[PDB]
Amino acid sequence: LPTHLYKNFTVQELALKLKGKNQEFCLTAFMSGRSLVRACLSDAGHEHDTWFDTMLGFAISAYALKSRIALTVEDSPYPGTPGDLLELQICPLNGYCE
Amino acid sequence: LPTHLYKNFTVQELALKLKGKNQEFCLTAFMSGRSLVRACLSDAGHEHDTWFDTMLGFAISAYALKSRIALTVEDSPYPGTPGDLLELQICPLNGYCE
Amino acid sequence: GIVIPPKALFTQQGGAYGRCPNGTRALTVAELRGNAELQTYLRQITPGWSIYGLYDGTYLGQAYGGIIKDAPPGAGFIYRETFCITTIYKTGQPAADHYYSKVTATRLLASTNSRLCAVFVRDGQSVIGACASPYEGRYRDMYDALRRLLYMIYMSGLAVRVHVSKEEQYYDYEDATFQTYALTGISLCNPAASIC
Amino acid sequence: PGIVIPPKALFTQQGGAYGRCPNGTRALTVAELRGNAELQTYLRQITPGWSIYGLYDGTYLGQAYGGIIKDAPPGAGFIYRETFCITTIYKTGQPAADHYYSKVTATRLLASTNSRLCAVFVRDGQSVIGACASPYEGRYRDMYDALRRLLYMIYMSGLAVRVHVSKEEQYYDYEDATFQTYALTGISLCNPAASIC
Amino acid sequence: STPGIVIPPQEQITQHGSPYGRCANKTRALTVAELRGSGDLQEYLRHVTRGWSIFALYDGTYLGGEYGGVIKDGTPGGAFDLKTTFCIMTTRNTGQPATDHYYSNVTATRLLSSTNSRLCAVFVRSGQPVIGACTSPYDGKYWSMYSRLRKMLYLIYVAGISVRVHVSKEEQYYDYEDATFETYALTGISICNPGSSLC
Amino acid sequence: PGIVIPPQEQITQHGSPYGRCANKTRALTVAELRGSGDLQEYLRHVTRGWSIFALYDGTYLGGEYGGVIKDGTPGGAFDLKTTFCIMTTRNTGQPATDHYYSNVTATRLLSSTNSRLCAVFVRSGQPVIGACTSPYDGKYWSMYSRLRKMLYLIYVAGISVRVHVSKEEQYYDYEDATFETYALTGISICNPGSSLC
Amino acid sequence: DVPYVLVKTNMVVTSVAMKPYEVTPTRMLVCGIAAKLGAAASSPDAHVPFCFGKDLKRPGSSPMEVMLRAVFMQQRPLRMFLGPKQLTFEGKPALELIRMVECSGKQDCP
Amino acid sequence: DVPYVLVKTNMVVTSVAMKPYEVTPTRMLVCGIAAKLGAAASSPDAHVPFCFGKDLKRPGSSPMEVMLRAVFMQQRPLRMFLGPKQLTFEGKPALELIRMVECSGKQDCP
Amino acid sequence: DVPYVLVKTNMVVTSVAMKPYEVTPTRMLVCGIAAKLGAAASSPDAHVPFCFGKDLKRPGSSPMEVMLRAVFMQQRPLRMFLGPKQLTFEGKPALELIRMVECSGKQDCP
Amino acid sequence: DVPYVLVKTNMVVTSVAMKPYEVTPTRMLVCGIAAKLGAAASSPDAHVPFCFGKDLKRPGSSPMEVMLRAVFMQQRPLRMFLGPKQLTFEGKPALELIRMVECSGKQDCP
Amino acid sequence: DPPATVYKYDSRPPEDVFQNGFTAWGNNDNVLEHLTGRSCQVGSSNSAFVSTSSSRRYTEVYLEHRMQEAVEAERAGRGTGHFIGYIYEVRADNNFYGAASSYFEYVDTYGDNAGRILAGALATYQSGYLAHRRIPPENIRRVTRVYHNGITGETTTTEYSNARYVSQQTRANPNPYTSRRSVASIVGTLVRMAPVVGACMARQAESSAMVLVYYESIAYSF
Amino acid sequence: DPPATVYKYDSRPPEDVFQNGFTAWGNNDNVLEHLTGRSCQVGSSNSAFVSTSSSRRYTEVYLEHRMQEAVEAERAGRGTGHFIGYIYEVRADNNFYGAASSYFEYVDTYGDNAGRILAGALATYQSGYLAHRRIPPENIRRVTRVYHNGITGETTTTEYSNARYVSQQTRANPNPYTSRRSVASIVGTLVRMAPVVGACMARQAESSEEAMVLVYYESIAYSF
Repeated sequence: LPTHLYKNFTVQELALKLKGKNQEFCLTAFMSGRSLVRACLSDAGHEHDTWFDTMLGFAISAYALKSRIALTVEDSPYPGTPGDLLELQICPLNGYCE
Repeated sequence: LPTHLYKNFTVQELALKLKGKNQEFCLTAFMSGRSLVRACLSDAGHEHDTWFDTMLGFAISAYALKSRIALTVEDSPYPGTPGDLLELQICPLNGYCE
Repeated sequence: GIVIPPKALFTQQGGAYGRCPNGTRALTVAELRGNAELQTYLRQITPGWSIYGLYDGTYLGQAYGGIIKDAPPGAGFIYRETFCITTIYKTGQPAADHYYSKVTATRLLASTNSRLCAVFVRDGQSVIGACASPYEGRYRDMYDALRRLLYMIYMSGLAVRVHVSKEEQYYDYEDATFQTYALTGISLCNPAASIC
Repeated sequence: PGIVIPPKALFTQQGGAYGRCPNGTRALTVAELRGNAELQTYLRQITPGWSIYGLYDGTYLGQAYGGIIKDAPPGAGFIYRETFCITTIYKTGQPAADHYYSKVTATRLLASTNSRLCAVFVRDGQSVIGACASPYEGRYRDMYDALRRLLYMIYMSGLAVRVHVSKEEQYYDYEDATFQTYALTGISLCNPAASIC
Repeated sequence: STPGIVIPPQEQITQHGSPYGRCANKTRALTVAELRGSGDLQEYLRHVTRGWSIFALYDGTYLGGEYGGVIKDGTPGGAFDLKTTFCIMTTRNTGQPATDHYYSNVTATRLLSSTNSRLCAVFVRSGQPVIGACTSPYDGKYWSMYSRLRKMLYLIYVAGISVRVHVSKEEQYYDYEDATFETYALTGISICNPGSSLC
Repeated sequence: PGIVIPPQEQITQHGSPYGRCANKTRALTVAELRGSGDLQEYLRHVTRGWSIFALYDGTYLGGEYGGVIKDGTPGGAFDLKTTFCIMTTRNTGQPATDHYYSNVTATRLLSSTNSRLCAVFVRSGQPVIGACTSPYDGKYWSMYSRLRKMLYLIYVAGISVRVHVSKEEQYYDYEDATFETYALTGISICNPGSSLC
Repeated sequence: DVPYVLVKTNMVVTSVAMKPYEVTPTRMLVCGIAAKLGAAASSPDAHVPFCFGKDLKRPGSSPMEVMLRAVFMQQRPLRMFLGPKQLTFEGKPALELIRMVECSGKQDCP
Repeated sequence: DVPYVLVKTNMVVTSVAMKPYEVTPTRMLVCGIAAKLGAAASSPDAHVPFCFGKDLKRPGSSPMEVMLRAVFMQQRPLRMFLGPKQLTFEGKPALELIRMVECSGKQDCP
Repeated sequence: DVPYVLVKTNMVVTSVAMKPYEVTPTRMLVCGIAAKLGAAASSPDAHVPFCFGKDLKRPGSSPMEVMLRAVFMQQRPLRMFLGPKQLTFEGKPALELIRMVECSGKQDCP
Repeated sequence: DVPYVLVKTNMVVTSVAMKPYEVTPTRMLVCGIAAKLGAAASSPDAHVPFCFGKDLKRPGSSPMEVMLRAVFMQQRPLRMFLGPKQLTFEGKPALELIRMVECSGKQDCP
Repeated sequence: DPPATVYKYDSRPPEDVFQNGFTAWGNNDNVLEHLTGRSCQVGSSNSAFVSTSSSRRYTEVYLEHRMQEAVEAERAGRGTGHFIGYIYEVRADNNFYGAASSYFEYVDTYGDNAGRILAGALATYQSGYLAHRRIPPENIRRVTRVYHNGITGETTTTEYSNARYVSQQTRANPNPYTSRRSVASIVGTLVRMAPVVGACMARQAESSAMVLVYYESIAYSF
Repeated sequence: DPPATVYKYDSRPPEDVFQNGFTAWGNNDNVLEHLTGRSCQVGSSNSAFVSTSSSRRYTEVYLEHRMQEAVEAERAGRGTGHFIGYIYEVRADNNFYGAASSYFEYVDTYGDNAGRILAGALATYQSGYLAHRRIPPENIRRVTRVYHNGITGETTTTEYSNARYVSQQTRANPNPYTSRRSVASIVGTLVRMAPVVGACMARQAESSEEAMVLVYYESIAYSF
């Protein structure tokens, strides 16, 4: 369950696909000279929560705005697999998160 | 019940009307030096017969052809009332009955 | 060449003194002479010294040697038995529609409790014969209507396209050089509307 | 020049605690209270002696002081226990007839917890009318999810529209408003060729 | 359009209209002039019609519902492509007595016929309609008279014979569109001399 | 170039009046009928009388006419009594395997009453594949609310993507299509050679 | 009655008539006068009275009625099959017309 | 069939016909050709084929049959209500005549 | 209503709208104005009013709503299937949009 | 928790965020950073963290979410009603945004 | 091809015809009015045409029936039984126009409602040819005199040639006769019955009342 | 009535503008390409127009938000917090054409599918006026220099008049600017966010004395 915080990265990739039975949206956060941060959100199980739809809309908005972002990523129980996106922040437009 | 045979008369009048409940057709036979011969035929007892329809069609044909006719009229039990038409003959076209 | 009525049409019990029963008419000498099969049947059924009547002749018995002798119309009607043929024949042909264009209705035929017939002519030559009756046939219900149009075209002389069914062949016209079938329809010629 | 006065009946019985007016209500203003003679009369009979009440842009002194409406900067009077709140929704009882305003632009947004999304429709730099929509209450509450998408777009683009309202419900969300506020029923983007605006 | 025409009463309209501009047998399409001349029908239609629905009339249209009830001019069958056509029943039992009504020196003109319904003629005098009279084998009190009347009517029509026509006012017919004459049940035709007892 | 012919089982059992094919169905075209021997033979077998039927851009003279297909105009024969309609959905029976198409842009949108949102994915100005999404029907109905957001974004901004489809359901929404159309299962805005693609 | 069926050729229907049938009320008689073309006025063939039965129970016109009307209107020469039965017409006997065929030419009608 | 009822004005019946009805044996077809006055010979309105049903179970002439014979004989201009149903006449389609009214003048027949 | 479905090609959505549905309270109308490219300003095709239903019981945006927003923003020529039903928009009638497809070229939008 | 509701004027939403709600799983937090226009970087009003609850059981966007997105995109000055309740955002406390109204001018926003 | 020879039945003897010829009743050259028989009625005879037939059989048939009528009249005690009929053999020229051809041209010019179906049917059946205004004695070639004694049934057929006849290689006009639209009221086609013969054909042969009926009223049975 | 006075926000000081004026990037006089911002992109800047606004409030609002960005950058440790913005008061003549007027004329000439709804919405909202090729120093009347210290929150506003200015009774062109149909591929209307400002209006003010983030207006106009 260890979570990691990332600041002033940009959304380079955004994908919405099927991962077996469940639906999954994944994003790639980029910062010059840093390794890419891959964070996913899955609708597993999932109980009636707008959480998946709300976070997807916010991630699309962050991609469409070409703005810098701040994100909290919980480590995946499986190594190599991208982490779970818990929090997402759109940094000041034309600016940076402090 | 006395019947009279008239020869070489022409159909001057032809009428089809209702006589109370029953349907009736009447004709007027004309000859220059003679009095008009009025004869009528009724559907009265011919509700299951085709007698009325056959005779009417023949009288219309005799009128349409403008030909001379021969007719057997049975006297009416009431004076002044037209007689009963029993027989009708269309004389030779452009000619006379002998 | 005249139309020969098939052997099967020959009435088993012929007409009494020229009065062929309703639906039958007196056989002719030319029709009997043209049917070899009927002449063969006639020799086996006709007894010794018997003389039979025909429309335009007489038939002599087997003691004479089966002689078909000519006579004027109705002369042979003086004898007890007259040779009659059933005017209706079930051909067994398909019920398909057959038509003849630019034909005029002429030469009418009518007999007691039977058919109203007409001969359809083109360029002074007989093309086909057509009959209708309210008493018998497949198209018997159509008679009441067809007779009204047939009367009109006969009266006017208007060129028509006659429609027939070869399902029933008629032998009402004696010594006919034309085939006679059941009347199914009449259509007045209209060259502008592609009719005749 | 003249501001909209909220009717006496809207005054919340148990007001907001330290500026926190309950959901569906907002703090009453000095200009709105000064414009309502009937509310001032009610206030004098309910207010006990030596009691101080809060307003959005002021304070109200008790009956012992003589019912004084004293001005203050926004939220200064929120330091006191009881704040004067007014219910933002009013059932006018007017006919449900359609009322429209042509060549108007959506400006000055308003939003509150478990209550309406409002906009001020402007023409030639002047406020024409106010229109609100909510998924929580009102007759046209089912229409909110759709109307908010078009309202957001016209607000973002600044596109001139014909705004449709129902005067069946009057809203008092905007404090000291020089415009009337009603329920949003429809929006139609101006098309002069199609006889719209 | 033209006033003074016979207006079929409100009870003649069918409960439901007709598709393909094909009014059911024993019924015909209502006209512009008939609807315009009928306050009863106009009020009935305004009451029952809903939406932006345009209905077909014989020679025009009826813009009902949200349109207000506007009657527009057209052409014969020019709006039969519409979903619904307004139809009126041609038969009406008047309740009037079986008394004899006659019209002298009349000629049969302008014939009318339709599927499973009456044969009609317009009886005229001095080039103007006097009365309309109809005969049918399918319906009416005088159905048995048809086979007889049709022979007399055909004869007088083709030869242009001046007659005395007899009608029964027990049944009124609305077969003719925009009729400047009333139409009743034909009961007799008389080819007679003036003042004759045969008339 | 050749067009996709909807198989015989797509034709509805009864035609449609007013040129209004029922929801989830659309009008059969001239080119589709001409390219289908199965439909032409089916129609010759079931059609009777001197009946002329409407197609999207022409007519089918059936019954006693022989089965003649005549050219027309879009909806030019919708005034006829019966219009030939084909069902847009077809359960292929094919496995749920992932099928993808790289460097494609969403173009030529399609939508209809109670049915699906469709797009034509192109590369080098030529159609590659058609993909559809819907909340009303199909195995992937739950994906619609999500896929519509991605599709709207990539469509308006003209974003080159890798599209994912399921061949379990084939659609015939597009008339005279020079491409096959399947169920949309994924949209990826990714870098070349990425695991996210 | 007459002993056998008579075949009269080149006959034109000069007059037509309708009258009731004495023995049967459900039937009537369609009568007429036939005349041989070119025959002498004194000859009996110049005036041949004929009748045929009509069923009043059956509606419509029989084939004989239809032909009679047409041949009378157009004065067409016929081959008439008359007798053996004799019916009453104008108080005098009239031969029963059982069959009639229109003349085609000199061959069938000499 | 045709989608809706056609109203053809100033039509003169040029030809009449009779034929059997294919689908029903207890009924027949009374057919004909109608022509619009003043119309071009090339125009389809110059020869409009039409048909109407006749009940063979019922004896006599129907109102449509009686009118047809009269208007054909006298060449009277008509208002014909044709369709939507199409029947077969001379191997080609013909519109069903459901109603016909004789022309009064230029008002009803323009 | 209009008798049959109209197919209007090369149509650009010039304006969009939202309004309630009079007959059903559980539904609403998504309306707009479409204009034919190259058409005269006087022509009725230069400002075609249209509407389509939206279920208020169901949350989210329907396929027709999503396409309308995209094609309106990008001014894309369309092939619209309008009618037969007519709805009310700005007090005047508007054809029901049942289906819409974006134009590919001259072949599907002439 | 702060003792009373704060009214901050001429505030611009500089950053927006989304995070889960610790005490309730059926709810989430829509957070952000508000800054007073022209205020000194050292001043506490230059950095005002705020949060508001969002019901995850209800589908769609709440009036506060819709306004927040619009006022953040367009950098519109606001009158923010913050507190008394305090929520967690980026490990630090954030005032609860209960109401927000856009600035009309210098009168309402001095 | 148009016929070079036309025939005409008449009661007039050759001593009158071979010297005078055939002259029309008036100057009414209306095609419909003649073919309807309206311009050939008693007290309305103003027709500009002389009725002839290209078919000799048609004129022979009419003579045959007029002969039978004389026998019928004798049996009715209205005549002697004696009959004399004449069939004139006439050479046709460009003054002779086809009756059927002239009728169909009139209908093609003034519309279908301007004619009568039976008027056209009759013109074709009669094989009629209309000679305008006059048939000169130079055109009449031969005559067939048919005498009949109704009492004995003896028929005497004698041929007579015309000395005034001019031999020419002329035939009937190949083009139809054209006239203005009829303004007169025409009810139907007037015909003489037994057999059906046109009013003009029958009345012109008659010489010192004839029963004329509308063909339309008898074409269909009642 | 056309405006006699137009305003322009810029980073360039008056000792530069009052002597050099404003010169357009190139000779691309295409109306649509400028209003969609295509002719104002980095490495694609060839527009023949100089963006100005008839509304001073619009230029004031943009300056105010550019000032707030400098404060935001300081808080993020990416700048000093200091900001200097200039609002130039320019006298308009027949060389100044209405942006909205020029756009709607282009759409009326080449059809609805030849334009973008948001490009027209933006031009109206910006109250834009396009000066063709150059704004000479003789037209530039005054300047409002706005200095801000992000650390103290002190705002200094100083006015400066131009000596090279020539006074005339002229106003903007009442007729729209007309150009040929755009053959270039235009996806959407390029805008700078927070607040939404046209690409040309924002890029022309920017001067090097971190690349500008431009997005399509169409992709953000509706919420996701």
